Amino acid sequence: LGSPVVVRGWLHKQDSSGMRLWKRRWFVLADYCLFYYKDSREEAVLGSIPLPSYVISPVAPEDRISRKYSFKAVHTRTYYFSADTQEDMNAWVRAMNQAAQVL
Repeated sequence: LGSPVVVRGWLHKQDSSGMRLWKRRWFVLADYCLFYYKDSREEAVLGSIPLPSYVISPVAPEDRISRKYSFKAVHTRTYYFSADTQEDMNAWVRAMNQAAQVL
């Protein structure tokens, strides 16, 4: 990966299907995209989310997420994310919106 990185670290990503369980992955925001890995070795990339035209917004009322410090990226498909702290949630939403918002 020769891209410059905006931010890295742990987030919980809710699964699409199954029991919709929250998984802890290592996330890298680089080149206007989220890359997720098992861990911080950032060796084998599990998934990719190109962020342009995705709206990242906290705590979707109807979406009834029980877990705290949770936010969502909607493909204006939606992904649900959760940080360990309020500070992290804010840093991530800023970062993702900067990448997403192409005016």
